[PDB]
Amino acid sequence: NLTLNFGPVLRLVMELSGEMVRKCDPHIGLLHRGTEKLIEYKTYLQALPYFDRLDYVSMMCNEQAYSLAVEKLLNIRPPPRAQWIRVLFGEITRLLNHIMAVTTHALDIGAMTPFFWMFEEREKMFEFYERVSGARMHAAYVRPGGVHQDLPLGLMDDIYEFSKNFSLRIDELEEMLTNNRIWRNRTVDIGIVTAEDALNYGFSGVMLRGSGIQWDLRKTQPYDVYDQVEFDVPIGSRGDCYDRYLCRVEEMRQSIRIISQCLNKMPPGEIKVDDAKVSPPKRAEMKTSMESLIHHFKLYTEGYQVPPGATYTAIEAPKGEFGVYLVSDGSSRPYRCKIKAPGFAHLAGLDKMSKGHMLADVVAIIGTQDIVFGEVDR
Amino acid sequence: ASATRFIQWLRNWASGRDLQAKLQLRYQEISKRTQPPPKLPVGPSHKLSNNYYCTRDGRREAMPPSIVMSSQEKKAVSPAPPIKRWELSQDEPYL
Amino acid sequence: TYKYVNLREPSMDMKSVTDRAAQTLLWTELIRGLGMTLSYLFREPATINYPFEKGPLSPRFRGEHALRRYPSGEERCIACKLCEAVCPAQAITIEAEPRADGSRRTTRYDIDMTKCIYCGFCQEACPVDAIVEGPNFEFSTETHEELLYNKEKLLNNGDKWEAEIAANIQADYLYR
Amino acid sequence: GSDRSRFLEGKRAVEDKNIGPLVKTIMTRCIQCTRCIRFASEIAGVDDLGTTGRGNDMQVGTYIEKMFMSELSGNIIDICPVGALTSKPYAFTARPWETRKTESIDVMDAVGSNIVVSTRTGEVMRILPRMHEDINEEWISDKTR
Amino acid sequence: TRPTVRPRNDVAHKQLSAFGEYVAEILPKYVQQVQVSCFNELEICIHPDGVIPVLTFLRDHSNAQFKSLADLTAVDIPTRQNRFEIVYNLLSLRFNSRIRVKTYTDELTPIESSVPVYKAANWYEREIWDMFGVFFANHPDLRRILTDYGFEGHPFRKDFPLSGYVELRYDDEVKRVVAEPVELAQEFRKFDLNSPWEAFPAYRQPP
Amino acid sequence: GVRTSPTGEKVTHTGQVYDDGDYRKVRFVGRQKEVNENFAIDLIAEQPVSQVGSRVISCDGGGGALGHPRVYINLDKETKTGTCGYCGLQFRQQHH
Amino acid sequence: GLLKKTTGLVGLAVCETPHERLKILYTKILDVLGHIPKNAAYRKYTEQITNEKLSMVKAEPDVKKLEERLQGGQIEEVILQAENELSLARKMIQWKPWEPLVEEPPASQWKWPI
Amino acid sequence: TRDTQLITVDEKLDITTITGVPEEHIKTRKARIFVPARNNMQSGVNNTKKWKMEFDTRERWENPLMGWASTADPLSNLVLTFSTKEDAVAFAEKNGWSYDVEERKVPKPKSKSYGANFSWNKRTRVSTK
Amino acid sequence: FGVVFRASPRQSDVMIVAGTLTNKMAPALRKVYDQMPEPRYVVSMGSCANGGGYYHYSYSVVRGCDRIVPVDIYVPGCPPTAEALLYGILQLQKKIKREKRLRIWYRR
Amino acid sequence: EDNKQFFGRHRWVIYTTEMNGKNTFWDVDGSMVPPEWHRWLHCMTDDP
Amino acid sequence: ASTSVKPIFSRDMNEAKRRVRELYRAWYREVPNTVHLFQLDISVKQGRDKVREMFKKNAHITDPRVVDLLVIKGKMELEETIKVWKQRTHVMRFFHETEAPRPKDFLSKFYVGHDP
Ligand code: SF4
Ligand code: SF4
Ligand code: SF4
Ligand code: SF4
Ligand code: SF4
Ligand SMILES: [K+]
Ligand SMILES: [Zn+2]
Repeated sequence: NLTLNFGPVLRLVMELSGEMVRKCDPHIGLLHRGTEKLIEYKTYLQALPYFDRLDYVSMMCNEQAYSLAVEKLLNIRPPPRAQWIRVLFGEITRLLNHIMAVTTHALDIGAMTPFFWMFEEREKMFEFYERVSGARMHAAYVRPGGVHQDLPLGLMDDIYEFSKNFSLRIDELEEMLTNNRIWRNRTVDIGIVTAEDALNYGFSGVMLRGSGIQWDLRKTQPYDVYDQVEFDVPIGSRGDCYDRYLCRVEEMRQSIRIISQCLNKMPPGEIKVDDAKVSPPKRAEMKTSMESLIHHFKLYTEGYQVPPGATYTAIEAPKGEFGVYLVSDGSSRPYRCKIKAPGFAHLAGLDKMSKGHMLADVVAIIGTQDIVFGEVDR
Repeated sequence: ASATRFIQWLRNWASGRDLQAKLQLRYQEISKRTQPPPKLPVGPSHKLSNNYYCTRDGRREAMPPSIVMSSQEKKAVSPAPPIKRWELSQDEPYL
Repeated sequence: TYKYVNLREPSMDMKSVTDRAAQTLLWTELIRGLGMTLSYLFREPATINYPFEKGPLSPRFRGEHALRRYPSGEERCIACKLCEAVCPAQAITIEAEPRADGSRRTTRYDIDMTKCIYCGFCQEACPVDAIVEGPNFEFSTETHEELLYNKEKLLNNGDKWEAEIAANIQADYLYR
Repeated sequence: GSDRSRFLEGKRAVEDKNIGPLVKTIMTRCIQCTRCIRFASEIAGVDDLGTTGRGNDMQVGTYIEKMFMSELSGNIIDICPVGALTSKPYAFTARPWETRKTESIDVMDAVGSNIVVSTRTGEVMRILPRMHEDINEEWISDKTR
Repeated sequence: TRPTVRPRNDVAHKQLSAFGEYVAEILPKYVQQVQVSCFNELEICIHPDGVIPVLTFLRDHSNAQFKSLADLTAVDIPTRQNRFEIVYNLLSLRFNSRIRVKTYTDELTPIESSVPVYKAANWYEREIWDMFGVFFANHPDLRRILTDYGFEGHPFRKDFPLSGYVELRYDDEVKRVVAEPVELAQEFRKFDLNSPWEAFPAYRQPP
Repeated sequence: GVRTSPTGEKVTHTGQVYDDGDYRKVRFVGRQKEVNENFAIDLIAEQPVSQVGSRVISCDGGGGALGHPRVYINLDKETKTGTCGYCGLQFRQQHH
Repeated sequence: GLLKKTTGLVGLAVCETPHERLKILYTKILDVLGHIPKNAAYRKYTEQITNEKLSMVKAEPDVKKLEERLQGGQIEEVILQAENELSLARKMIQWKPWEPLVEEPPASQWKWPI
Repeated sequence: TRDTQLITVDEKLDITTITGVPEEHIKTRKARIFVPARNNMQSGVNNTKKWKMEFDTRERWENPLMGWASTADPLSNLVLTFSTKEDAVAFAEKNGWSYDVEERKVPKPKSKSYGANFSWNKRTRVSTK
Repeated sequence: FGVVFRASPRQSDVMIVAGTLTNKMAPALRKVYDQMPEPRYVVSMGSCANGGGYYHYSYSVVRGCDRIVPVDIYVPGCPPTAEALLYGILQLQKKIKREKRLRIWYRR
Repeated sequence: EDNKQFFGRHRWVIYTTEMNGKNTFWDVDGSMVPPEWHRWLHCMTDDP
Repeated sequence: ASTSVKPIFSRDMNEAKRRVRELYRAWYREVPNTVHLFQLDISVKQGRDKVREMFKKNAHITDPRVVDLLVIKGKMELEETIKVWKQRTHVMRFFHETEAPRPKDFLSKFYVGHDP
């Protein structure tokens, strides 16, 4: 059979018997940087910015997974207002990821116009990131204990004005794709996954929900205040690219439904745990009180010690189930930090999902899995 | 927002929707770039009495794992009760 | 709760079946897509006229590191090395010794702007508001060596951007 | 200790004493532990340190312009818990976490004191004692330091 | 309740302790230790010969149904005779629970491949091989996955240096990218951060 | 202030200058040497000594939360002044 | 008692005779368990939970009400789990996990922190 | 009583050829196994409880451009931790490194008495409190 | 500005290196650079490409793309804003405006 | 300024034709904005 | 029981040597195809001597388990060359063409630096 090393951050080694794909062999590592080994020379706070850079489309949801894991080993609890902020920006991050996933999935198969309409919406959401943290993408805003700073005055009004119009933007996206017969032909009955193969291959997220499996960690193993909001979990019927495209488009609508509740049920209070052996004190009280200066000095040089133990903590990240197997030895620096990227198992099933399909279908199947190689390789 | 009436009619008809009510460009409905100073609150631990740290020390209440078995009539059990079935949404069951 | 996305049963009456025959033969839903692109042709584009117009930012923006002074002209930094300890990229290098008048002052303060991840931890750790990230984001160079800042380059930045740096810190220090 | 302060008053401040070119004194940081007093009297044999005053105004020093020069004086830097007594030659040069520790031996005399040599980016920053019950315990002479 | 302390869930601690005993009674041949953490996670520690028996039981039994392999990784501890600790993290959609299964090995003793039980283990085991050097027997396709071709050593071992042993560069004479011993313009600076005062007396070890 | 070496190269506030025969000076040919002209040691020497009427005075650097950690300075010695360890300002007791 | 058009799970076909299929499988499981030693805990537990699921099938002629009793999702899922238990039982005979522990771990194999 | 068949290997456990370390850093290095000495500026003893293994120091020079501290030794920062001395020597032997072992130095018990401060006829009577 | 969104390697005038260059990726980068028809310029975007950034001390990262290919412009930031990369591109335009190829050939 | 324009186009700067002895009629540059105006032009404040 | 361990492939050195020789034959017959596919500038004789040198280094191993691993890595390194997963840079890294010779005698090491 003819063999092609398509290469370049993905190198695909495929053997093709004419038009059919007889085997797909993904060669990865072109973006391996040794993240997990570097985290072992950092304090728990110094390793926080690494997680913004794993799945760089869903930055603030990787912080939350790491923050949930550390807060679990510390045995502390973030304050209620911080949790509501961490859900508000978890759903805003979920709009950022699904626009990128859907529109770059459609741009790789020809439809270039929806990319430009929706990247004007991403630009506006990048201002919400920049107004709270000061950075458009790698905010490092979610931390063990809560969030770094409180929302600036007037941001929630600007989130409301944006959310008020977004549902119309999705509708225009669906006027170009959902019923277009060319789009359906590229995505219907392509990459069919059985509900039993998906579980045994390690799939999670819309890779499960597209095949009819009723599973969403936000509802079954909730974290923060996801059990105080109302939303629906889209479910597929045929387990193909088209059903999975409808699940992400419908999850963008259920995020607007969650955001509308976070804006109305946002409580008052503080935004980081009121324990100054974990979260740094205020600068005003760091410059007047002796204990607050001692604790500021030690938290930013040694860091807080985490009791010995190991934990596996996971969230429903935009691309699936994202978790970390964090191991502590009782010091300020983690011993081992394994990262479970949902796209690592999804891309390992590309060979299975591309059996009996054309070469041009492998493009669609890679798109439907929503692969970002920052997390796959780490 | 400066589109003439005719072009507004043409754009609305082409898309089938009322675009002027949900413009994707921001004009004046946005917050002022200068805002009054805030006064943020303080947490529950900002007290002058009845506030000893040994009564709210989360890290010191963590314990090492408990050993249930170690090599150095009973009714069957499962890790947890079986998960309850999900219910169709009355909001919009079918898309 | 959950909802089905693609579980509809299409009707098989003659009118419905003829509706899908007209759609197949007369390309109705394809021409519905041409109309949407036509509407965008008559919408005002979102492009701004850079470099004469700039994208909005906020007082919390994190740009070019810089070293500040007190209103008297004395340097704020007292060589505590907290920023050097917290920098996740190890982009900061410091050396200090007693000054001629006995003050605790640095003799080296370098930031490698190619190791730096522009994270802001250096300005959170500083107890005296000495090292800050300013609002300047247009400082690209033509060689790699121009991005290795030393204490002279960082003090020049502070004197150069103090008017804007002070106003930003005035606008945000109540949230810190 | 706790993690916050409920102290709402003004703080005490004390004037510094000059006791030679080796030990720098910033006595507002003293916590009146009396380790330096007990060391200078029992280990060193110089009864020049003491407590003057009473109550919250109690101070540690010489009470006169006297220099605590001895072949063992530098050791009060290590036993002082706080930054009240710090090495003057070492002042402001390095922080403890950035130093690499090399466990070596002394050669300034024939006793063979066990020392720790602190380096930092390829430069020797200071010399500290290293416990050895049979040679030097946890003391070194000023010349070795 | 205490606003700053994570609440305890004693119900889930009693249910996971019952199931841990339940598993150890059914596989005495393999289970060496079962422990439940203070934040309600269950760990089954097994002899390395029981990787296939124990995992198959947990996937297929009617009261376990751990049908999803959340993750599989290794941890390196140089002070043990068997350095490498292999960790399986599993999920159960039927009972909405998670469980952790751990075994051990060393540089030279192989472990049985889990691909027959979980097709998800195919790539995870290559990653453990590539980064730790643990050989998995009967693997359909075992080879480096993350490191560069021709890479020597296993970078996640605790004794492998952070910056490696060689670095790449373009040489104009030979018109290709070459590998050379690593010299750093600025050496990585090592900070000794640990405080000399005990932090947690609950975890103190016997002297 | 900035004073130039015999070879014409300026001296920084830390005292740095390349000797005459140091090859490293070639980096400045067709270029310049970045030197900050505002020597902090000179600027803080121009500030007047503040007269106070108490044994102990407090300094926070000015601006409240925008200054430096608040420290208390003892003014019992008339031979010298009280100097702030953070900002370098000086304080003196009024004739007692 | 109307038959369902789809199970909702891709690759899982509807079964027209759920009651007959389950009785066969459960009986087959109980017959395979007879070859396992009497005292082995796997036999005692699996018989305990197989019989009560077999008694629920033989006392509930309605499929929808049977699923509520079994609590295993679709009746096709309960059939699939029976086939997995049957395969597991056939494998426990060859493994014999009821024997004593093969080997003890080294002295400090499970100590943490080191 | 394992089911798998076992073989006999009566040889020294040596892995120098499969760890991938260049021979330059196996034969010319000298590991040092020791218990870190207590930092003399503090009274804490919590950093003197585990055995460490470090390698021998090598050249550090100055970067011509900035003045940073350059190095060519890939083992300059490598530190390993061990629960006991026997486990540290085991790791060095199988990796082929030459090592020196220094016995743990534990402070000897001391005889303390607050009443000795006020002795009637002995030399331990202090003169100040 | 005239800067097309996407161009093939053989129809392109500038290479923008945006991300971390690993040791497994470096040979592919040099190959693409050698096949670019001249004149050709390289823009280094971000801390990773400039000097390695957050992964500088990693075993699998090339410390700066400028030791694999020549670089004309360095754009700092992690990541640089989209308005900071645009400023760098317009700074490459002015650099090309200062070229004097013909005025140096005429004086040979 | 022109507040009828949509946010982002409501403030612009027409650069000088000469700055620090450099001819900037054609060679404009975004770093020619001094810090005091750099804050107003980027909408970090409403006060010129 | 301490010396009783599980094997990888070979139960004794005699079976291990069989795998070593089969691997050597595989490498010996591939050099002409490698020197041709990658358009190397070395000769086939130089290629076949490098294989000989690599095998010679590990000729003092007496542990069958260790020998099995060396063969496993050799077969992995071989599959990369046959299938052209490597590139010309990777193949030529066995030769060190851009590294200046480093002296082996005491005096030369004394003149240049401090390393032994
Ligand atoms: S922004 Fe972050 S990475 Fe950059 S110098 Fe400051 S602390 Fe270091
Ligand atoms: S934290 Fe601030 S005062 Fe301390 S060394 Fe850094 S810049 Fe100077
Ligand atoms: S040893 Fe230090 S803290 Fe103790 S009394 Fe002497 S100066 Fe004060
Ligand atoms: S380091 Fe210690 S002695 Fe120095 S000021 Fe802080 S608490 Fe006081
Ligand atoms: S955003 Fe930062 S971490 Fe990510 S590739 Fe760019 S420079 Fe590297
Ligand atoms: K001291
Ligand atoms: Zn001051």
